[PDB]
Amino acid sequence: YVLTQPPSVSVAPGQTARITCGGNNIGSKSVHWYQQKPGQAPVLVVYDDSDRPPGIPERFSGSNSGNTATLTISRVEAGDEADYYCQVWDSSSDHAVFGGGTKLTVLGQPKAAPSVTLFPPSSEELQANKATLVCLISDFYPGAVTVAWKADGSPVKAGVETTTPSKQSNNKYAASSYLSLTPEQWKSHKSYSCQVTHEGSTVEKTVAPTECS
Amino acid sequence: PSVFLFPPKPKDTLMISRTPEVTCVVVDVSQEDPQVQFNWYVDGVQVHNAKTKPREQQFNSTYRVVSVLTVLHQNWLDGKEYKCKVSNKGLPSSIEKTISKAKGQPREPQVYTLPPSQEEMTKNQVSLTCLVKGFYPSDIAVEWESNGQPENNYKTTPPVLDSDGSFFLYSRLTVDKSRWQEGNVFSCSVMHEALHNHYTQKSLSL
Amino acid sequence: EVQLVESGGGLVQPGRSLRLSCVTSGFTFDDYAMHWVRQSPGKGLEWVSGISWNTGTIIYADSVKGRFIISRDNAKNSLYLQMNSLRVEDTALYYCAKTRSYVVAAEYYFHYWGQGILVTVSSGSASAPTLFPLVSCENSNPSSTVAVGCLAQDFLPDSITFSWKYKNNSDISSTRGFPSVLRGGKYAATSQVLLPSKDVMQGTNEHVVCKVQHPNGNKEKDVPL
Repeated sequence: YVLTQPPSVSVAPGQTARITCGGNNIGSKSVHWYQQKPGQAPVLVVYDDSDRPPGIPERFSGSNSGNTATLTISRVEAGDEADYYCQVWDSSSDHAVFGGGTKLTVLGQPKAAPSVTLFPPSSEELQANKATLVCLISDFYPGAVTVAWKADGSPVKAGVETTTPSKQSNNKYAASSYLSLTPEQWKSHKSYSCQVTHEGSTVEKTVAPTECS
Repeated sequence: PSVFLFPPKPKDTLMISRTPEVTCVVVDVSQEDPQVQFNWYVDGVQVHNAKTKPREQQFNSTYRVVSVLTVLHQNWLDGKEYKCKVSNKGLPSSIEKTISKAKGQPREPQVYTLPPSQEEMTKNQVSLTCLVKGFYPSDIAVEWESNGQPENNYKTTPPVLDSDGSFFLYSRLTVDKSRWQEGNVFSCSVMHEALHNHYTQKSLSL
Repeated sequence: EVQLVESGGGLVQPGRSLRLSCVTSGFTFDDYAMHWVRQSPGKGLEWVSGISWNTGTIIYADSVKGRFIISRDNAKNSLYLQMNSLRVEDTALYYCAKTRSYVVAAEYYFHYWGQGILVTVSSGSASAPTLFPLVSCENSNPSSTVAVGCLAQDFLPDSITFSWKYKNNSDISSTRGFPSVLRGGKYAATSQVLLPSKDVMQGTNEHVVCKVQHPNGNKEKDVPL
């Protein structure tokens, strides 16, 4: 089975955060929701579609019908800032499928534009018969960006390994995206591009295997 | 010798992890020889022997002949007739008994928690109520728990046959008002055949 | 109160094995199917295995079938996970879970989770990070001088605190730090330093310097200007 939930959801305090859990005929299954806070094990906030475990605040409501399950959080507060996962047991194959997870960023400060720079793998790496494209993304809020790699326009899926955004200390979030490819692959393409989408806005930088001769 | 056939515990039939049993017990044995016979007719199939082993829990002079029967959850929940054919060297003929679940279409119970009456707050121990109504059959199981721990200080009234043909009951938890004032969250957990997962619970707080 | 406590091991070389354990408390173990769910260091949860109350029904994840072996011990209120034929991809925080279902075929939901123990699968334990400089190109007029960046890789475990040095007193004491990434049996982390043009304020920037502070394995690489 496949579940699909938006990477992030930014809502200012007071507003209601509705997290969507997409699923093919998900209405025949009972969605469950877990809340995972940074460095803390996830907690069951909603189960069997709409039921809430003793203690979980009323503002946490579950919904599910047709092709969509929607977790709704009324009067969203800062303490509600964490990752929300929608899980469902696939009766057809005995497997528990979790969604990708959604980051409920309770808006506090203004949104910052991400600065991204792609650095070419240094000759030293090439010498070691390896090639790595390092895409650095910094100073962005909310702390959530989707980074994508593509060689000559066509998206490269294998070899990608991106880190999760981190606020570190400077308040603003940062991240890093890697593309560990073979030194030959690097030389067998006109240009490589790293595109980061920070909520609608897609910014991309291109690094070509050659510039002049 | 009088024979008494008893059903399995409501919890025992609802949760797959437990083993629901049917009990055939007897009182007042005739003075002669203990030649007894058992023929468990399970609405078609027959086990005959089962596990008729009278573990004589002798206290003073009492000790009866009990005969439990391991029951398959669904078989009980589908209305199979479990008969016990007890006999003995003294009785003129074998006395039989038959049990099954309360025949009728099951109805999902509706659970409502009720906070302490404002008049009761004058007292040191307020009581939390749990209304469980509109269910059928009567066989149900209600428990109370605070912070993931069962609360033993609670009683539950037997099922009253409402006008609607269904049943209803009340479970009363007795908690120190100090604890209730602290905003603790208590939960009324009910288990019943016609419930989604044979389970459901409602919380209370301040 | 219900508490699931896991033990198991930690760092291990691929191919090796590990046996995890989970001792439960606060509920009747015999009544609930326990499950193991891992969380890949940095992204999402992933269900691993599960076993019925009477051990009768055992189930595993496709990406685990054949390798991992889930077990339980009602008498000892314990749940196990024999991790055979480990692999680097298995590096994750393993969580123990308690479900809550009574019906024959229920759509399991993880009622209680443990704190989660960590298994790290990789070759070398403590590794000296190989430092490779990263360079972009000259810039100033069209946009901010991106200058250069330092890519520190081949270190394990983490515990890294990089520092860029200059020929003179580092006035603008700042550096664009970034998170470390989970690589094949090793870690990697870059550090970018934007440069506000080529202000040759006495000190001639012949080449920038990058140094990595890591317990066991100190290195310093030369970076251009």
